[PDB]
Amino acid sequence: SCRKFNAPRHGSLQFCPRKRSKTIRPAAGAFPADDRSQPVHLTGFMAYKAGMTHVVRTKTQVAKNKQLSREIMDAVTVLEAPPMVVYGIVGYEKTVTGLRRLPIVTAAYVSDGVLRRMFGNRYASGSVCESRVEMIKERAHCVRVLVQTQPTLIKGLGLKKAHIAEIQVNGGSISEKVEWALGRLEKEIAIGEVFGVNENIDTIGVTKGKGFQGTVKRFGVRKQPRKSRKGIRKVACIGAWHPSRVMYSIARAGQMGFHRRTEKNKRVYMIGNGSSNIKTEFDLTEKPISPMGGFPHYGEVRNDFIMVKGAVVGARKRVVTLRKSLLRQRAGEELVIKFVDTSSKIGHGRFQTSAEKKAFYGA
Amino acid sequence: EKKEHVIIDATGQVAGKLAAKVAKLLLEGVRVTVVCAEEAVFVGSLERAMDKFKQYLNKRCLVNPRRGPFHFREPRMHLAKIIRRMISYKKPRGKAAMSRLATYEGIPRELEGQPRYKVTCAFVKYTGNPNRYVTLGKLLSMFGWKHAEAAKSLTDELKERESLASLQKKDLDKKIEELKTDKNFENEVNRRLAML
RNA sequence: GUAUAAUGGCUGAAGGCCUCUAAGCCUGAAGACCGACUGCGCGGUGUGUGUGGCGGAAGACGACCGCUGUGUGUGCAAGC
RNA sequence: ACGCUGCUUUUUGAUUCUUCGAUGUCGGCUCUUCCUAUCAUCGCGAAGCAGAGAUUGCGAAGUGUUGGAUUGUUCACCCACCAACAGGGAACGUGAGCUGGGUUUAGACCGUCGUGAGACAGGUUAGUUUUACCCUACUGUGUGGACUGUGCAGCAGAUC
RNA sequence: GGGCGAAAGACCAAACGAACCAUCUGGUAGCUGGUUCCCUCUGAAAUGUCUCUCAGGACAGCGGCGACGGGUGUAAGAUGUUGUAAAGCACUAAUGCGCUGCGUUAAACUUUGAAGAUGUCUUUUAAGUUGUUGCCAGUGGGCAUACUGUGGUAAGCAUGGUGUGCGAGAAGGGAUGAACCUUUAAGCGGGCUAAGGAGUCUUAUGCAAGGUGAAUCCGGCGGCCUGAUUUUGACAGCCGAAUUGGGCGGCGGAGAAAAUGGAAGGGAUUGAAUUGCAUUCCGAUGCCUGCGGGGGAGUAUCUGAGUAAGGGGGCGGUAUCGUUCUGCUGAAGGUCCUGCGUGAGCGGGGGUGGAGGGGCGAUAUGUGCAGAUCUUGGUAGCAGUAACAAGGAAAUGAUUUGCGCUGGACGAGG
RNA sequence: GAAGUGUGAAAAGGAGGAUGAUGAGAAAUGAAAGUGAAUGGAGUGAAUGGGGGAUGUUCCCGCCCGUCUUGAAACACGGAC
Repeated sequence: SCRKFNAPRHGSLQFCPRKRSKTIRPAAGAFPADDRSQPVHLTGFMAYKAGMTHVVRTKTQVAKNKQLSREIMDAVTVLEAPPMVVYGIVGYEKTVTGLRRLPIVTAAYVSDGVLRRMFGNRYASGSVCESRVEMIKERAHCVRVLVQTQPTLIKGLGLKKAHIAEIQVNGGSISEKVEWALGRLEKEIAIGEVFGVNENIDTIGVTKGKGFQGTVKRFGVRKQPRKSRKGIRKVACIGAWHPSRVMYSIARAGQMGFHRRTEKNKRVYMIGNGSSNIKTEFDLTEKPISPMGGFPHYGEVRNDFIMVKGAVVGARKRVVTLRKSLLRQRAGEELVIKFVDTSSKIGHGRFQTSAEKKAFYGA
Repeated sequence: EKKEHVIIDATGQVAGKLAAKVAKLLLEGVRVTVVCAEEAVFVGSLERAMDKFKQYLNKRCLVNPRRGPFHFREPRMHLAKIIRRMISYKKPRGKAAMSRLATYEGIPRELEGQPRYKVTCAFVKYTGNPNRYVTLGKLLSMFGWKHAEAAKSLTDELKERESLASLQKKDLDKKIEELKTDKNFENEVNRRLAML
């Protein structure tokens, strides 16, 4: 009855039920806390996943601590981020039932990629603008803008249909938030005006899909011994006689992957443009940010990009949401990068810079 | 067939003694709305009321909590559930009686100049513990309710603009009074009275 | 992040003295509640969906993500 | 100490109310959940508490509590590690989940008992593990836009 | 009841520790299952004796149906019997001291001795109003409770005594329950109560006083009983007025630890879960009162629950003899609609059908179905599901090409 | 060691369908279980029943029969129609 040899349970109940996500662009669950003693800025951005590579880094300890300088090799992810466009304003007031949204201000000319997302692909078949601006100034506890991406600048996605979202505006004086966004309607805002190097960031996206999966893979339970009749990939006992029902905490077979996940404390390493040479490294060569042959199953990076440390949710060409940290951050160690690898990721590439391959063989 | 409507105000009212009387009105075909639902009180100490709400939260279907009992933390939703369990609500005569009830925190805007009533037996000053009680809004804010400062605001703004409307009305009662005591006034009205 | 348990304290009677307690107050836990994170119903709104075909990052079948002729073939690049 | 008063339902008895036109009877392996009468980890008292190491008490069930030799064993007993290697319930949890070593009809050997056919909770060896395609439960999936609010339900890091 | 066996009780035409086929044979069964229409009047036992008797039977007890026939299941006045409870030491058996008293006991001890039981006389005491006999059934596992014993650490344990219940007893109440409290049985009206209750589910009012599971400990109260101290200055540490020790009766707090989330019936309640009250009210199929129906009775009336079981009066199938009618101008059967009857059942109307069908009296019976792992026939759900097949191609296919391995003769059997 | 009788007075005639002919009549009668088509009403509650009222429901009451048994709605047995 009482069960000798205890062990931890297999998997977490924080994420049950494990359903598919209902959308490819999940909306953020919270926004940072407004400090109205700063200038006005934005708190997020949307980009697209390209691929992974190397970097070598010098661990600054050159004080006479027993290890002056170490080398450290770290994996990174590259995301391609063309500039976004602002086309609206939104305010929220406070009631006894919570946040109530006020009528919305549209700019002068809504793009053709914003109309396909709102009304489908076959959509083609004033002072009232000024009165609505006064409400967001009298009322409106908090303010947000409506932004959209420009997927037609990355012609390996094949979209023409934009992703749109609401992003909070931080910085004080609600009448100052509004007039900063009135002088920005129909114009672009770039990712270098939002995030900076050596900062911690959050990501939000959807994971790689796997379909219908067995229970050895979905939860990590043991296999049965080799003599066993009726198969070995399964759980042996799904409950006691009483209660005379199966519980929600038992492991079963079903959908694995394509879930909504939020990850936190990813460190930013570099911010550049794809149509120029990456540098700030301590070696001489030119080397744009894209490997020999290209990123596998992706084209080249020709717009702005951002580089962060480690793994990042999702598949190649899928959209991701970037958010500023909600926690307290201390400093960040000093970052010194001195080499970025750009060999071929198809096979075992041994050259950087195809001109270097051309001078090895001769002809 | 009935079409009567009553607005009930709960500010110093014992919550159980009000619920038992509001449910007998609903069964006899009267429409009720209870306003200021966060100001009803519970006789006793806050340590005794938190221990009783904590045992309520413990009740939970182990097999599948999505089928299980649902614990509401809003004052308007919680006091509506006390009235529901005063009666047999699974049967069709009880389903109809629950269609005649509305509950609010604070006072909504449409019910601004209409008269409110109190229940004569639920005043906390008739018990032996006047000055030892907890309001429904302080107890529930310690388990998750957020909008307690936005409810006191909305009620005072309506009270003040319901007091100004009383000053305009009272002064006209004095200007009309002098007209009734006039000279050309009476000799006129005595003519209309003359033709019966 | 807020309020607490055991314990330790402040002011203070009953009981002219005394006392952390009867009214009140300060502090305090891998615990409680809340936040953050995932899922579902219901609401609101200057807002209501490409019949078919073809693809995929999606998929047992339904569904989901895309376009509305830009495929196939061939050349170069990058690899075994 | 000598005496006296209780609680639990984990032992083994006592009883014979339910089931003999059948409720699959020991242990292990696998997997989930609950109790506190707390072993470790967090907070805090006492001392015949100098320090160090331990001993005794209170709040507290969130998270942990292992790898081997001999035995079918439960149990037991040793070796090594460890923050620590606590105790229990769920039809003595769990055989249309497995395995079948114990028990285990029909073959056989030994000891004791019987004139004999045969007997022994005495030892030994060889001995078929059937069927879901139904209802419910549970896991996904379907039940006809775009951007969001807010109620309910779940819930994660722990230790050296 | 024989065979055959390098032996396993193996094998002898898919069952072998005694094959198969027909008969005797509807073999016997103290054991299991089933046993067919309505209304109405009465109504049990689960105990004693004997039994190869113990899951059975006989005899006796309790009940039904009769028939015939004239004259006390309670008390009072008198007078007998008894050896328990309690108590006691007079006998039998026990038990401490002091050197005559004090102390402790008894199912198998009794000098005493109840309450209660039990005989007889007198209706020439009260109050009330049966004898003899015939033919026969079911039953012989009981159980609960108030009070009262015996065995057992104890038990929803086992076994006795007296009454009343369930059994064979509905209905109202106790949230729910065979047995608890009220009360004994659904016709149509009018009145009133019982148990239990009157915030809300849910029919229906108030007034008052306190308050906010064991040993073993702690506190309180305009409560009560008993003592002590004090204006000649107490108690506490000069001050100016009450201070204090033991107990008792209500009330509260420690002692107080279990396994899915959970229960004064629930939401709740500071008296809407405590105590004391009554001048109001609600509440049965019970009571009173007016009609209707049955059965008794000596004919102004009284009386209705019921298993096992027994008696009276009715409804329906098929025929005979014994009388009396109807059908081609459309019978029976079948289907829908409609009247009468407490009921078993009996009539009429419109389609369909295409040849016979009834009433009343006596008489003969293979005479009435929901059940028997009932017999035979037909039909559902499961379910368009499990299972099985879809063999390499070329518009055509006597042509081209791709794959597999049995191929050809005699006998038995067909 | 079974199961299986019936066009009509007359063949006066049919036998895939449709259009027709003959006949007094398309032709022994033709129940229940169960099903298809059309049309009226209701539903997301297991269903079904009694009282009281009504062109479905809303209030009250109501666990599945037969049997053995001290005792059955029974996690006692028999029972798809």
